[PDB]
Formats: sequence, C-alpha cells, structure tokens
Amino acid sequence: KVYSWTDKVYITIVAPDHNFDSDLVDEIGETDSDPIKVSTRGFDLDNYKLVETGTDTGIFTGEVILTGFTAHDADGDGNTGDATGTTSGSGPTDGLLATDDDDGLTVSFEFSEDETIVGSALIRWNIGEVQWLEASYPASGTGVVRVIDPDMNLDPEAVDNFEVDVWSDSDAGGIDLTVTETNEATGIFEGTVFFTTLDESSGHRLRVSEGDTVTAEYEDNTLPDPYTTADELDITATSLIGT
Amino acid sequence: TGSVSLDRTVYPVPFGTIADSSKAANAAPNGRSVFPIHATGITSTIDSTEELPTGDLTIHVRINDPDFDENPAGEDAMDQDNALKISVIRGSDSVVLGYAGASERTGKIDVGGNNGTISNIRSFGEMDEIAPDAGIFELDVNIKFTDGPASAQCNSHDTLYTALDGTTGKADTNRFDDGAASGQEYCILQGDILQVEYTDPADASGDANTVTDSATFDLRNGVLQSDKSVYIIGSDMILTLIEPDFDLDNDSAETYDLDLIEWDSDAATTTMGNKGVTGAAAAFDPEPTDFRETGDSTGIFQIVIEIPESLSNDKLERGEEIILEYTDWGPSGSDYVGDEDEDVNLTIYTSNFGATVELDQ
Amino acid sequence: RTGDPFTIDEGGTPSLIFTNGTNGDDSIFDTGAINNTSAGQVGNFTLNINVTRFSSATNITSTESIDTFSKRLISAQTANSSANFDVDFAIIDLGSATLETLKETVVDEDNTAVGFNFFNYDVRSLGADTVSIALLNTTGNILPWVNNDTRNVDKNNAILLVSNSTNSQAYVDLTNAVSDAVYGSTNTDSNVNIGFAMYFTGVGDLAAKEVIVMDFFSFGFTDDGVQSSERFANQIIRIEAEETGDNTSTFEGSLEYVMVNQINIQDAGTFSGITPIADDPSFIVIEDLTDEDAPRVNYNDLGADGVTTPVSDQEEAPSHSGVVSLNADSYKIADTVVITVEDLDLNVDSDLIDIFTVVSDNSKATDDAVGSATTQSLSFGELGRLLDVTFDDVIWSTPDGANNTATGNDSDTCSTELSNAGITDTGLGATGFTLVETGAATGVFVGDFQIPSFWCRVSDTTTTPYTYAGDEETTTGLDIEVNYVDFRDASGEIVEVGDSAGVRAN
Repeated sequence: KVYSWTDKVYITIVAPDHNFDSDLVDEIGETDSDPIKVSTRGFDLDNYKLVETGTDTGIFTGEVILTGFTAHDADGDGNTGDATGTTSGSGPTDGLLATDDDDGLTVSFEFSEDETIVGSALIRWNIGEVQWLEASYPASGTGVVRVIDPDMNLDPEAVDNFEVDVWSDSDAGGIDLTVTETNEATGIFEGTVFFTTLDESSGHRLRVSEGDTVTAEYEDNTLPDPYTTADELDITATSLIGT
Repeated sequence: TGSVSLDRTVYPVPFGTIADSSKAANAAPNGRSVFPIHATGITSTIDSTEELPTGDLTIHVRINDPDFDENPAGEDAMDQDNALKISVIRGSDSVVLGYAGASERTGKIDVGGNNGTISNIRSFGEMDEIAPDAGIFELDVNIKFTDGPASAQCNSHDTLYTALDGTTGKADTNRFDDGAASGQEYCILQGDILQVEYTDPADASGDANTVTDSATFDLRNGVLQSDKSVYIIGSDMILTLIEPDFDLDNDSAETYDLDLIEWDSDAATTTMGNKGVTGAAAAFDPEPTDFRETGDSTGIFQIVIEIPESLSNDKLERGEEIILEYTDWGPSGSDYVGDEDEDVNLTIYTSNFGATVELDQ
Repeated sequence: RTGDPFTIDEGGTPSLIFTNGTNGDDSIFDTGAINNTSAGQVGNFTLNINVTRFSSATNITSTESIDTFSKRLISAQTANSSANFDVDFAIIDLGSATLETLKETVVDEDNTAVGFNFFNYDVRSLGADTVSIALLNTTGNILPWVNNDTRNVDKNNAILLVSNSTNSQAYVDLTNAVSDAVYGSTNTDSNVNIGFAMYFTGVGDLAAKEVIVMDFFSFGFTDDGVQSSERFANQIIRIEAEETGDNTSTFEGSLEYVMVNQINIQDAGTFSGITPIADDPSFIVIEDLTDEDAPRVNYNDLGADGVTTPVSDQEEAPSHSGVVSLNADSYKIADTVVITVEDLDLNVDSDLIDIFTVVSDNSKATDDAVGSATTQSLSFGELGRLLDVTFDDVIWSTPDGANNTATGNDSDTCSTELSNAGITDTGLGATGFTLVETGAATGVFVGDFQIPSFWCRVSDTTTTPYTYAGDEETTTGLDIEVNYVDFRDASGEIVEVGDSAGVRAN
C-alpha cells in the first residue's frame, strides 16, 4: 500500500479477456490501441509491456525499479549521487522510474477504448531503528548491531552496505561499523565488532572496560515529514558490558 | 528465467607482497598491505622470503539458465555479450571489475559503473558448461587487493598497480579508467560488498530480466589449538590453526608457510620452519612440510610436529614451559591486511612423571 | 583439449599460399641445423619464385576453413596433377596472432622451474618426401613475403623447428634454442607478427582439398608448483576411431592418461612419450581433474534436423592417497623385510610392469634413495626423492664419496671397517632394492632386502656428499622406517607417509 524510493514494484493485472491465443503468452500495453503507463509525479513510462504468467492462465505481470533523484546524500558522507535518477525500459521487467522524497505512484491500463483501470501507491521516507541483539555483553565477546531503515535499500536486486559509528566511554573516538544487508531487498543491516580491553580501538575492534556503556549511532539522511529534506536526525542504541 | 549464485556469502580480504608498494624497506608492514612471517624470523627489513606469497581472492560464479542448453548431450557456453557484471561497492561509490559473455578483451576497471564505451572495459570471456547435460555455466575470476572504491584509509599503501591493459605500468590509470583523488588509493576494506548481476535476455515471459547475488568482505581473528596439553619428548603433536582469512579459493586446499608459528622456550626461540635456528627444521620433522587445509572449504589447517630432543644443542627438560605464538596480521580489529596485529598463544608441556630408584638389598 | 594449446587458428582464420622456386644461399632452410645453437636454429628466410608459367601467373592461393574442435586447416584449390605442375613452399599468415599470442603457451624454459615445449605437425596429405618447418617473426607482413635484401630492417626473420625430416606426421621436442629465440627479441611483442613457413620435396600434385595441422604443447610447473595456479599442461588430442564392421556405423577408440609424479615430471621423456594423434591416444594429467575440469571429448555433429549440434562425454581423473607398509612389526638380523606401496597414481603404463630404482650419484642430494639423479631443491623438500629407508631416523647410505675419511676411535675409516665384517649390504643402493609393480596395471609396488648386522651412521646430511662417522654401529635396538612421498594425494598436493618397525636381538 506504501512503498519507498529505489524500491522494486511488482504489478499483477488479472484481465482474462486478453487471453487471445491459448498456446501463446499474451502481451498487453505495448500498443496505441492498448496502452499502459506507470507514472510518478514528474516522470512516466508509456507503452510499457506486461506478459502472461502461463499460456492460458490470463494473468499478466511485470516489475519496475524506482530510482529516486540524483541530488541527495542518503549516506551523509558529503558526495552526492547516492541514487541515480534514471528512467527507461519498455519490457515486462526492465523498467526504471525516477522518484521524489515524498511522492505517489500509479499504473493505468486501457483494456477497451475510453475505459481505464488504475492502481495507486504512496512513496514515503522512513525513520531508522537501531538495537544491539543482546542487552549485556562480556568484556571479551563480539558485538552485532541490527539497523532497520527501508530507505537505505539503494539497490533492490543487490546487497547494500553503509557505515554506522561505534564508540565507547573509554574511547570517544571509537570506530566506523560497516553494516550489510541480510537480503537484496529486505533493508535490514547487521555488522560485527571485536571487544578488546588491552589494545587500541581500530577497524571493528572497540576498546572497552568493566561496566562501560558502548554506543552505536546511525544518522538518518532520509527522514519523512514533519522533518524536511535537510534535517539530519541521529538514532542510537546503547548496551552495558558487565562481567 | 535464469538465476545467478556466488561461491560464498562471506570472503576474506585479500593482501599483497612488498613488491606492490613503492614505500622504503622496513622490518614491519608500516601501513602496507602485506602478511609478514613471525618477527623472530625476520632478517633486518622485510624481503621476498619473509612474507606469505601474494594473496589473490579467487571466486566462482554460476548461472543456472536452461535456455543456453541448446545441445542436450553436448558442451555449450553463455554467449550473450556482456550479460554478466561483477562490481565492488562501498556505500554509494561503486567499482565494476568486468564483464563476461563476450570474447575476452584487454580493458580497464570501470569507476562508478559509468563509462560510455563498453569496449574500453575488461571482459572476463565466455563461460563454459560444467557438464554436457547440466545446463549450468561457471566463471573463475581473480580479485587482487587493489580492486574497489578509492578511500583515504589506503593512502598509506604506496601502491604500484598491475597493468590490466597491454602496456607495462604501475599507475592507477593503467588499471582503472579514472585516476584516484589526491591523498586516496583504490583498495578493498572490511565490510565491502561483492555483487554479480545477470541480464537474462529471455525470461519466463520471453523478455529481459536482471537477477543478482551479493556477498561481503570480512576479516576474523585466528584460533590456535593442539590435540592435548602434555606431550612426551619425541611424540607427534597435531597442531591446528583456524584462520578463515586463508580460504582464498574454495575449490583447492591452500598451503601456508610454517614460519608463521613461533616456538619460544628455555632451549631456544625459533619459527619452526626454514627461517628458524640452524637444524630446527629437521628437529621438528613436519608432515606435511607446512600447513594444509582439511578439505576444500573448511578454513582449518593442520600440521604434525614431533617434539624435539635438542633445538639448538640444548636439550629440553621435563615440565618445561612452551609457548606457541601466531601473529594474525588482519585481525577483526584491522580494516585491511597489514595495519593492526593480534597475537594468539598456546601453551604446552613436556610430561612430568617423577622417576624412582630401587635396589634389591 | 586441456589448458591452452596454440593451434593453427589461434589468431583467427589463417591465409595460405603455395609456391615454386629455390632457397637463397642465406636462407635458414639451406644454412640452419637442429643443434641447439642460435647459429643453427635462428636465421632469416629468403627465396626466389618462378610462378610465371603457373595458371594466371600467380602463386596458388587457397580458401581456408577451420574445424570447431579438431582444429584442422582445410585448404580448397583447383586440383592440378600435370607433369609440368610442382610446388616447393607454403607460407601461412596466422591471422592477428603476434608474440603476445604465442608467449601465453610457449614457456621460457630458462626462468621456469620445470618447462618443456613440444611441436606437433601432420602434413601427410601433401605426399612429400622431406619437410622443413620454420616459425617466422617480423615487424612487417607475412604476406606478401620479402627477403632481407629488399627489407634490411630486422636482424632475423625465421626460427627453425624441423629440418629436412622424412616423417610427414611427427611429435617433436623443441630444443632450448627455440625457447631462447622466442624470448630473445628486444622489440615489444605486439608489433612482431608470427607465421609458418614450410619447405617440401616431392610434392608433384595438389588435390581439391588438403589438410595441415600445427600445434605447440607446453608442460611443467613454476616456483614450488604447490599452488594449483602454478601448474600448467597445454595439449590437444585427436581420436582417429575405427569402424567396427563394414556397414556398422559404430566407431571404436580408446583413451589413457599418465598422472605425473615427482620423478617423471623432471624428464622430457614422459611428455614426448604420449601419442597425441592415434586410434588410442594418451594425454598428460598435471593434477586431480573432477567436476568442471574433468577431461571431455567433443564431437561436432550434423543432426537429422539439419543443424550442427556437438555431442560430448566427460570422465573424472582422480588422484589417490598412497599408503606404505612394512610386513612385520619386529625384525631380527638377516630377516627379509618387504616394502609395499599402494598408490594407484604410480601406474603410468597398462601394458608394461612399472619399476622404480635407487639412486647412486655422490654429487646429488638424492643419494641412496629411490628416485631420480635429476633433482631440485624446493619448499616441500627434494623433488627427486620418492622413497628411502632409515635406521634411527637417519638415511641408510654407503660410506662413499669425498667425506668418508673419518676414522673414529681407531685409524680405520668406516668403509673399510664394514668390509672387515664381510658386509656387502653397506646401504639401500647396494642391496639391489627396487620397487616392482605386481601386475601390468595393478598399482601395487613391492620391494625387499635383508637387514645387515652393521651400518655406518651419517654425521651431517646438510653437505653433498654426506659426511659419514668413523666407526660402524650394530643395527640391533634401532627402529627401521620407510618414508614415501606422494606427489599427488586425494587433493593433488604433496604429503609424506611412513611406517616403522623395531630391529631386535636375543
């Protein structure tokens, strides 16, 4: 019912009346007589193609990849072009469509002349959610932290990685934790840190001490209303090291 | 509709030799991407005989598309030009290593997956059917330590680059289509992402489709252990090293130098290899000559060591303290292989069953 | 096919022309010789042409085509068989191929630990009496060809491979000079163009179609040869199967392979011993070949639906983990001791019994051990050593050489000290111990010898020859061991295995 930017859309049109040949996979949407159009505010794909699931099933399907706009920093690392803004493709599956931070998507089908059917959805940014897997850790254990922000699914067909900041009371400088996506379109990220007590914090190692709270924070560059395109909210989670 | 799958979900970060850096000679990595042997064996500065040979990752990519099985009892190939893309991404920035599907061509790495002419980019070449009736295709591609987005962390590497093009040169332009930013170098860090995308020219619906698999680079710290704590002098001990950093190729069992381990005791301090004190190598009688994997994909290495009589013309005592030390260049702490170190230790004993003297009368 | 042979199509579809004429007095075909010297192998290629009374007064030109899998140059001509007609040369342009294309197969042979180059040619279809083949390097055009007199640009244009041979089909070993000549050029490899030149005698006629085959094979390893990426074998094998009956469309052939061990890998004999083209070919396996790398035979086929669809079969070629055993747990003086090695990979021929013998050469590190006098020092140990026998973890060797002058307590050296005791079994090499395969293709090797009363200990093994002690010692109360080194275990890597037993006395 609601999507996110750079998210993958699947469309199912159940139109049995377009099963012209019982032994051929039927195509809809590629002609002036029978057009379809997938559009967001600002950009559209016209004469898009949808294909039949099986030869005599009468169900048509397709997929389009949202792309967002090229002028942003979802990472917050200061160089733009995190999400390429591209629009092309006229196949059942190879659709690319540009999008805005707050937007709407619609799919239109003219099955007979001077009648159309439409399906609509919303496109909204989302807040981040960060938590350690366990409340307490040992002084020599290893740490994994889970962050959930569907807006960071920059590639829906690939696994994505971004850097969370990890520091402790002992060392405020801390480390940059690289979290990674569990699956190509789940938008859930996880990473691993070593706990040292007798050495410097470097890479994924974090110098800590007994009863020393550790902190991991994620800067949400993709935040919906009431916040603006420029607001940079910080979500962080903490855990205590008690032996 | 095709599917593509990668060899493994997690990969070690690759490293290099001293021959890759243009930095001045030193007795330590000094921020270079090398994996030195234990310090007790190092002679002055690090030279070619005092580090593990170049560690290049080898991955295997398989595409399961029956539509390319034209010959049902004969060899086939995936002949669809540039239908497979291999890329390394770090956050937003991306680097495309090459294409497969077309006849092999000398090219360069692409920066940002952005380059206008695809003929300029490296092609890995046409893939081959694993069996005549399988319908599955495989590619073998080699990933060096220099292949990824430019970063400030790797400015310490005075990197000389392997010229992918026909020319002989050690500049970033010879291997990448775009020069690196000043104060930055191209490299792989821990937490980077490897993805392959397959552009199926005919899917279940008869049109184009893109399918993908992904994996992460990672480094882990080693566990060193033995079969039992106490050994009789001259007995055989089983020594085990758990370094996932070292399973560079899944298909083969990787071999690693035995000089990585330290033997320090009252008798002598030695590397238990060809770089130890004179006659130490023969005093241990390793079988095999050095570490070896216990299978294709285990990351577990075993060696059989005989407890010496006399290391350096000094004989071992009963109950003597023996420490085994391995320096894991590339712990969990380090971001690249080089950089920080962590020491993993094992303690073992010669046996101490007291003696008695008896007389008849 | 295995690895990357350099077939006649390596640079795309070749270009071939035939010609009549005579060799120049400076031609490598008239002045060269095959004597492993630059003076003999390396030269330039000059000729004088008389095709003025040829049809249309041009050199015979051909239409070329290449087989997909068999890699056979088929040239179509106008068939001429007249008493006037005759040809002498053939010049081939190998398409785009350059020294970059050649150097990815041919190895240096001086900067490679173990390397051998082989050339395989079949020109039987021409019906010649003698043939000579030379590889051509140049920065100009292979066709049209130019003599040195007109183009004074290059120091040398030709490399001689075969000289005036009477065999139209042969599988030859190239000399070091050929490998030295390919890597010797100062020019960058991309600019230099490569091609074949041939000289004939007794080619009186040409048919409508003729076939030519020319390949380069390479075998060896680089560095230690421990890593898989460091082992290479480049070869192509063609099966000339035979029809079972008159009207039976069934065609019968065989394959066989030799797995490489630490001994045969050092000898160029093992690689030149295979038959690349026959009804029963053989090929070399450098390591375990399973799954995607399993050897496969391909047959291009014209189907009943009219489309050309290949058919293929593969079979895996595993390696085997060797075991070595000793028949008894305790021996006594002058007891027969029998050693057996169960390694299937050591069977290299199915027709003949396979035998391994002990080395007697005081100038090599593999002395008084079962293996080869030819040897090298590598990471895993010594490359020429396959089996040896030790008393108290020390090599059982005869006191001979230059370092046997120690007298010990008295003024008698250990060698004469043994002789006074009537002992002739001075070491493993002197008992006549050999490993003999039980059957033609059983894969089980057995040897035996008799335990001596005295032996001479080796003081220092780090010198060649070994340094021997000054006094003989009894064998009683010492353990006896046998050590076998498997060059290829179940994984294709190098490991050592052994067995032990005790010598006793009463």
